[PDB]
Amino acid sequence: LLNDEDQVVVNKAAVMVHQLSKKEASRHAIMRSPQMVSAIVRTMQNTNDVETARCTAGTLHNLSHHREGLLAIFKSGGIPALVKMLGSPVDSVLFYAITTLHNLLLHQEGAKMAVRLAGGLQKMVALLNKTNVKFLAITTDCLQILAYGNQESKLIILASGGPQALVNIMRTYTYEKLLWTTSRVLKVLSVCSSNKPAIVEAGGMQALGLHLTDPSQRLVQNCLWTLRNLSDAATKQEGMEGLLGTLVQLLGSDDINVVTCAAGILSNLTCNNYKNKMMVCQVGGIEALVRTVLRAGDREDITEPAICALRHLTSRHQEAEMAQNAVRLHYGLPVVVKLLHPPSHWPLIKATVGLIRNLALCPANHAPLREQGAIPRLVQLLVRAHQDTQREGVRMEEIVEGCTGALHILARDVHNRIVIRGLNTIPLFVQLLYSPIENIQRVAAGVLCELAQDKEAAEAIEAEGATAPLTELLHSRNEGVATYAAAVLFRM
Repeated sequence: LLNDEDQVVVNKAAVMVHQLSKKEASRHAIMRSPQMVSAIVRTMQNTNDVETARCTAGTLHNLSHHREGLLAIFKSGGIPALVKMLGSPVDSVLFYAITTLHNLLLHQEGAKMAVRLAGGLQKMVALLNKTNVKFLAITTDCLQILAYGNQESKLIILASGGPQALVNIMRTYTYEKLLWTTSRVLKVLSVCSSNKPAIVEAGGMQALGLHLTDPSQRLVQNCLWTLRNLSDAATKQEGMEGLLGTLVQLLGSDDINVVTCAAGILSNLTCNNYKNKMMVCQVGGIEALVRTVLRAGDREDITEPAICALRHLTSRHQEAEMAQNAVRLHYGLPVVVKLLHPPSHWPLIKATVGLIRNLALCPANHAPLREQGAIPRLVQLLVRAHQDTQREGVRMEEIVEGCTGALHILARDVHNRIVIRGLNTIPLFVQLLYSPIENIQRVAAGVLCELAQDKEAAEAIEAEGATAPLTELLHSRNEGVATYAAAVLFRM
């Protein structure tokens, strides 16, 4: 338990200091001695002898194993010193430094802010181009600790080139612990509005996709969570084929969170992306999603993104018609209509109406949608939704527009038109002509247009006083509205 020093540019002292840090008895003695630790800290902070640096950081390391050795290093200003040592060309020194910092980050209170202020973030990001996986695993974990729940750190990681460096790790290594820890950093960054497009631009979605068949469930799950965040309104990407095929396979996983994430990513990636729609359909996405909805029952965390994905797949791509038939052929129509009924909540109902609208584009779906009872439920939804508007989340105006839109397509069929008219919808449709919303005006005039091809209905529409609002609508700046209004006026 003796003296505590060195002078005269000799380093042998440290080479006696480390060798007793191992001894845990003299350890507690050292780390109760704030003068000793400062010398150690100052030494390596300045010393140009590699083996001295090695000896010093090593001692600091051993002290970091205890609550007081952390405090001591913390109070001696070891943190900025340790960050400095993240520049060392001795791999052995880098390792002690990042490890000690890691221990401080895990346990020592106030270490996170201290590391950030010392410039630890920028230094750690720069170290991501190293090649030792155990070293990288420690480094990425420090970044995870520092970035979590700290937007300021996230922006600094972005500014330092974090996204590309993390993505490169995911594309390069197979060491599970490193892949997992790196994916966790990406997950934390993926909710940042600035980091997200950067990660996508770096090829992050394709890189995470590489690991979706890994035996490690924690790795797979973190990749899926991150993917779901990134895939939300991303730029169109190339090389998505493998990812898309794997996501479809994962739909049949026995793991609920895997299934949920898979459906959500598929929904995100298919929205207004006809290439992705095509590819998903080609690997049997329709059958897989229908099976997913059926298995899900009333679990709306699964049905909502799955239904959305199905809605994307049944519209506006080369194989949309096939997908429309495929939903029926894989026994999907009854469950889709069912989702219009309680206990379904509004987002699901909104999505479900949209799907039905698309399914109705296929003539072979007209009769079975009628038979399954789609029309009266759509009408009831519409009636109640309109009443609510006339009195946050899903706006009832969206339900009004959606249901009327679905009915517009369903009204292509003569028997559907009979059902629709028999439910006293004409007065409502005529009233919707007065809507402030152009899209509501359009589908309202559209369904009236379909109905007006039958002479008896045309008279009913006229009797409802539709001539006047339709005349006003001839001058709609919305061309679709004007065109439908003219068509009804003609048929009357």
